[PDB]
Amino acid sequence: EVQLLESGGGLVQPGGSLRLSCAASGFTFSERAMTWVRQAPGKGLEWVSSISGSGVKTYYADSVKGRFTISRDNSKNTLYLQMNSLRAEDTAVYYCAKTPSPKYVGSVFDLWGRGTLVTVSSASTKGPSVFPLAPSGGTAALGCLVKDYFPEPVTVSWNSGALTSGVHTFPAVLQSSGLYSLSSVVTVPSSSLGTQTYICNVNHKPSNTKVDKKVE
Amino acid sequence: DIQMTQSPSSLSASVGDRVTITCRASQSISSYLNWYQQKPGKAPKLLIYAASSLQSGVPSRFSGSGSGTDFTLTISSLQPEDFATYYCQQSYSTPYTFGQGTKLEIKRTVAAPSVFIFPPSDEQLKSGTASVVCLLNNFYPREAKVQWKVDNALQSGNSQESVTEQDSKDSTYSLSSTLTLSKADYEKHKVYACEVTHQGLSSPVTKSFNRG
Amino acid sequence: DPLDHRDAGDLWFPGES
Repeated sequence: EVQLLESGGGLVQPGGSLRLSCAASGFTFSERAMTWVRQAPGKGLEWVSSISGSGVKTYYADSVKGRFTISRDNSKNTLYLQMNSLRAEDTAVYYCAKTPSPKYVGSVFDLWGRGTLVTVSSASTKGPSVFPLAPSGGTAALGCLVKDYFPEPVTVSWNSGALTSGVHTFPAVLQSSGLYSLSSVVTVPSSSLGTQTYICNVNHKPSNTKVDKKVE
Repeated sequence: DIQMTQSPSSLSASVGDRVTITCRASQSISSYLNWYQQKPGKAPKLLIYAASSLQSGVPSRFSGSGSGTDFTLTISSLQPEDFATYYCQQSYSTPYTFGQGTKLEIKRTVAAPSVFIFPPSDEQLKSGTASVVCLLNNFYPREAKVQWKVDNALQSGNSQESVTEQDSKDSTYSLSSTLTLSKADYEKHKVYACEVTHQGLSSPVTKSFNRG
Repeated sequence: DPLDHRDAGDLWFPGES
């Protein structure tokens, strides 16, 4: 019934701007304080900003004060985070959260949205190259190296979704190039090699890269 | 700001187990402490508010208590759905601050990694870089050490490791380690070796290939 | 529960520890 859904975000340059939006359904929006919380890749949770139901009172983390503005439109059930002077500090998944704040309880983030990714970098959008991971007992491994893309995310399947068991797709790493890389691997019978074709399917929507890579 | 320190950072336990996660505040915050649960690839959810009060739909096996600077989250009889990362969060004052998190993973039978090494492709070399990959597959526990050796010389700090979340079928992990060199550096050495140490191995396992 | 109490929607803060 109750739902929050974040829009906006994407890749921006340092010094740049964004506006996140959060659409509320299934509760009386004007009666509830709302909050933005963010989560940097592979890190914990950090409070960004909160706003009273009325929109009159705002509150900010010191690191974002006078760069970010929290606002809301009670008429259209929408919460905003306007972001200015962005820096890489700000790269994170941003969540909006309904914030009841009862007397003798304080603020509680009782319902959270799905999250939207903000990436701040001097690097421009770049599609990956997809290289094979091949052998140089009974189990063998193969995979695809999805190298030098930006920003996140990428998705990988195998044999167009016909192969899923024994599949592992790793979280990306940030390289010294400032670009991402990840691998997706599968284990198969060593017998089945050179007999059945294994294909990895890589989608990087930011660059409109969509690749099928024959591995073996 | 009010610094929140959770203990432990990481916790391995089994179904049926009773575990306690501690959260300490750098100053008194009375009972204004919430707990959240987060599963991989998902947003957090509220578990407990004001130290002790259960959110609707949270099982009674979760209990919290504390007031001042020391707080406890006790999960009695752990169930499979309870394995997750847990955060505390103070609401005494802005800025609202969170603990660094406690990753609660499920224990299972030790499993040594299956180790695989992959050479750079010709396609990559033509591009002017060379990435060598070592896979540690389907192992438990998470703690593994990968030591690259290039013509017998130890490497350290020049590879990138990534680990999967605990597998939903069998509660194992996998790990990838990527060694990246310029085409030139790659073509100056012969033997590329990945040497693996893990609880499940009585001595290290080495996978190697000679360039070509 | 208190999360349901309809109030003006302001943040509440305690006046003592």
